Amino acid sequence: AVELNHTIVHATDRDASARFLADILGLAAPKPFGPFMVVQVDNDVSLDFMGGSGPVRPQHYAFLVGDSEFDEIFGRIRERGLDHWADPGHRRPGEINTNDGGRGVYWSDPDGHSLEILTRPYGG
Amino acid sequence: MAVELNHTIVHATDRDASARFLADILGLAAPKPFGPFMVVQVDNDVSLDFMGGSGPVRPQHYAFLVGDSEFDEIFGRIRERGLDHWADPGHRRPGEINTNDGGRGVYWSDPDGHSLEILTRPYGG
Ligand SMILES: [Fe+2]
Ligand SMILES: [Fe+2]
Repeated sequence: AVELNHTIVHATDRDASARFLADILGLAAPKPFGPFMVVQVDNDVSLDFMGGSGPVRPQHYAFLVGDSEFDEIFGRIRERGLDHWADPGHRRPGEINTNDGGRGVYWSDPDGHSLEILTRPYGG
Repeated sequence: MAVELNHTIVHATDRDASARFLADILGLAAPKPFGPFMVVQVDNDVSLDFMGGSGPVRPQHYAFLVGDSEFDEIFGRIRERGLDHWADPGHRRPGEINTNDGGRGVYWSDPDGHSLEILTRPYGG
């Protein structure tokens, strides 16, 4: 009976970064809550975007998506012209990985947060 | 929607001590090594990958929804370790809990200063 419920994502432009993630992932538009702009995903966790007082240090947020959703999100990445890579080290641009019997790709948010989607989880 | 948060990296100086600290206090299974990370798993299919070698860590915030009984057990372990704790994210109200959303909640800090929090009733859901 222990779940991760939310975490804060620091941003330069709080509203733009929240809209960016929700748009690319195909989620509902974010909602204001306290000082945050909240992006909700399906396993009962939300990402609370907060505006930046200081240097934004990039974090890593990876999402398990359906096979069809993978194609749609990948299409939006190319549609916006976002650089992307097969690997967390960004040594293989313009490729996807096929780790763990699934498919996965990495890209960056407006502040350089490392974003990643995958279709089959490690282990599970 | 078919979109879930699957994992995120938790930066630490001492990867293993930070991982053991979170799993022990939260009452989770012992962490597992995965590449350079020590992974802590929670029940809604998200894993927290702790990585070592981050100098001064930039504090992040991780809040956990727990059952009513688990709240008492996790709060009991916080008190038993003698950890400072607060009702509010601003750490202005020490040694008390909040009752946000009709529930119960408390804040504390991990070995590197990450803002940790448990709550029993979420807004909306
Ligand atoms: Fe990842
Ligand atoms: Fe919180």
